[PDB]
Amino acid sequence: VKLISSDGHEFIVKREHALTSGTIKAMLSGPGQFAENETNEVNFREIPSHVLSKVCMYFTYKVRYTNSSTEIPEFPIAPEIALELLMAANF
Amino acid sequence: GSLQYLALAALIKPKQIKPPLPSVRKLTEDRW
Amino acid sequence: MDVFLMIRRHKTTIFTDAKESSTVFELKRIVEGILKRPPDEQRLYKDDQLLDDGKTLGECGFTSQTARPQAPATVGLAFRADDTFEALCIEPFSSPPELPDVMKPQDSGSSANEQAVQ
Repeated sequence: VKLISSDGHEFIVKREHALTSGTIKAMLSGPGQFAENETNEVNFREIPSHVLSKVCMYFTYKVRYTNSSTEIPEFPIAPEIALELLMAANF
Repeated sequence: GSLQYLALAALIKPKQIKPPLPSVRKLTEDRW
Repeated sequence: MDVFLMIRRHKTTIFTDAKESSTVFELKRIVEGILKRPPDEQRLYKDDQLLDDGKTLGECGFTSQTARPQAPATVGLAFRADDTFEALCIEPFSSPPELPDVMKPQDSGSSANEQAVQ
């Protein structure tokens, strides 16, 4: 999984975590057609690398958290930047 | 969709929403 | 036990999920199978210091507390190329960690690398 942000920043995600992420209902079914090519090179528009990084980290965390890391508490609600991501709405 | 629900399960922020400021990359704090 | 790191080649960040028993050389081999670049020319810089290919992540300070699933340890990947001065741009031994000025006067998040936008 190769993510591409508006800043031209590429993010390579390990398939090990990607598989688990795919199990969760993501915005992959949002657009009209999400062909195999789109699943390889995912280009996002109006989405900065900075905010995308937090999303990727949260996904990575969630993958482990809902797997073998459910012993710890939920993500620390310290940085109030999650609502900023919710501003996208279609995510 | 996904993040729409995951965001609430990440941080419960009851702050104001306003169009993102082009100066940086974050939503402004006002109302609309 | 688990080690979460991020090999950042400036514009290309590769999430690496390895273990404390994994060596630095192994990381390069992983990058090789992704970017198709020889490990010989690969330079991994963590904490602005060069990692040892013959050393394991545990000896390189890749503790699970530093390398968390919520915030992986960002390692700089400099690719040595002839004539290409791009390498110097990704070398912390010459160029400081790239950080946007607009994303500078902010606070810290819940872990390393994470920032809190005011």
